[PDB]
Amino acid sequence: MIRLTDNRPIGFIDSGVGGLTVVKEALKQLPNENILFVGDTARCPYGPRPAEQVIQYTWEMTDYLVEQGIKMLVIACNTATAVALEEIKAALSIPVIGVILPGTRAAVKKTQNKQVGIIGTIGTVKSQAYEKALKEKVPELTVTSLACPKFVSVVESNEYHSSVAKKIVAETLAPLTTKKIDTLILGCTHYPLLRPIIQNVMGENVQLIDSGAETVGEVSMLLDYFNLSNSPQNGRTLCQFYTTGSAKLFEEIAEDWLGIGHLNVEHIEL
Amino acid sequence: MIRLTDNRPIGFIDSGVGGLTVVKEALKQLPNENILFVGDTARCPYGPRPAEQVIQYTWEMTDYLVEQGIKMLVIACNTATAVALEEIKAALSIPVIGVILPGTRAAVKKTQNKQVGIIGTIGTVKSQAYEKALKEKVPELTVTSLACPKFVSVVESNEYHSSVAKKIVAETLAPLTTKKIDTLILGCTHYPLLRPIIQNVMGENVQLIDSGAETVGEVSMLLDYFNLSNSPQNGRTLCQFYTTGSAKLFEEIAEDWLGIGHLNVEHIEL
Repeated sequence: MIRLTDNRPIGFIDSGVGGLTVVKEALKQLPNENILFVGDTARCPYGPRPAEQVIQYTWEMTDYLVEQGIKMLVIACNTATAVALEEIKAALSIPVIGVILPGTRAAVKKTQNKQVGIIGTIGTVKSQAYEKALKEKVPELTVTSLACPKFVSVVESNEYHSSVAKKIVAETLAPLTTKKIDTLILGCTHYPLLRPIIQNVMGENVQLIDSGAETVGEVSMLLDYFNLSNSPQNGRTLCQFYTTGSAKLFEEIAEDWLGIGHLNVEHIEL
Repeated sequence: MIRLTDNRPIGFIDSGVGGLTVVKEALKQLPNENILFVGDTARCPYGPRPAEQVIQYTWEMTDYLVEQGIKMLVIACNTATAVALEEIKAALSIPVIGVILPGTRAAVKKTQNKQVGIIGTIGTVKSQAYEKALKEKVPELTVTSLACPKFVSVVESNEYHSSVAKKIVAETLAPLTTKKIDTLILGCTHYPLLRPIIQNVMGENVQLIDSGAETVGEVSMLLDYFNLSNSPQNGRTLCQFYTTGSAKLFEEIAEDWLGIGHLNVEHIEL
């Protein structure tokens, strides 16, 4: 019946730059939606931090984007999703999405032999978040969780296509290549930049699940569910990035990863 | 974080028996969810009826299932979705899904040449609901909407595999086979029973979109979004059907279509 046209932007918050791959996926899947992104690089990383800190910082980014006018919020980083999602979703009047369940859901659907693997930071791996989510859905799954300590470093240093990269990924993932895993979740939003190498090392038979891409898939449905879609007549007119840290290092990374035109990046304070 | 186990059933309401294909899809995609279904055959069809009537009758089925304990509602018929969805979704505290947007979303994603077709009852076709939804998303689409007057009759008479069926479908769809359509929406929940014939007549290049199946896809996501999933430990323990009409004709049809064991069907009054 009554379809509303809402041109307000969709908000994305992240501890650092990993969330840029979620934005890249949103630009592609939701060509008509406006985007606002905040990366708290001045306080990154969030992993080693206490829950209280992470929640406070996540609320500061949330409050900031809500005041900027967002109609929906995407928490684009595993750490924040894990610790702040439920509290923020319950408190806000707008839809709030995380980056753990969508990927889990996708893996459960893609797996044929029930041999599922997930890679991410040691923090993500040790939290057992993916293993728990996977098994809460299909307990017969054999889940292999592997931390990849230097992957984030490679990507953030913009060397995700270098020889150092291929060596780091090959060695790190070696033990995973011998468990008959047919589905591997990229449990860190920095990882899509290493996808080609990861795919080559895992082999063509292994299906790679991009958590961010799957999260953007859910967003698409929620836009229809909540009647919050923008119209194609309007199209995307706004894409603004905010960082609490060096706006220069950010715009540098962002333009490389998104591989598109000039990006609007602004330094802010929270 | 905190995942709740909710074994309450998912409710499905429909004017007649077409909604059984949505239930069939739910049984397959959501093996751990309990199901409650109501078919108002005693007042079917809803199409030729005024909006006031359709809304009143849809509210009676809704009220009935809510009192039976549902945690989520699926309006499995185009007519009811078209006229009552928004009012009921806004009034209830539980999630409510319809069978028009999910299929539209799926078609927009599947189409390659932007030549989209949709078949359904003359009521559905004349409402222009699918055309509007499709073009509100991608205005460059060339949408061909075709009413298939006797399809419902064939399916409800349990002759969806007969010679009469193949003749009716072949003749009815003929004009559609010459428009370079690569995606066809089955805009009537009775139609999945005719899928094999429809596919053969359209050709292997045409992608068929099952609206109900896509709707069940959205349900899967909403269960995670709203933290309403049942656990695999519980599994599906309940599947009850209610009809305001002949429980005999119903159980007869239901068992044939679902092609499974004995079904629990009960005659009720609204």
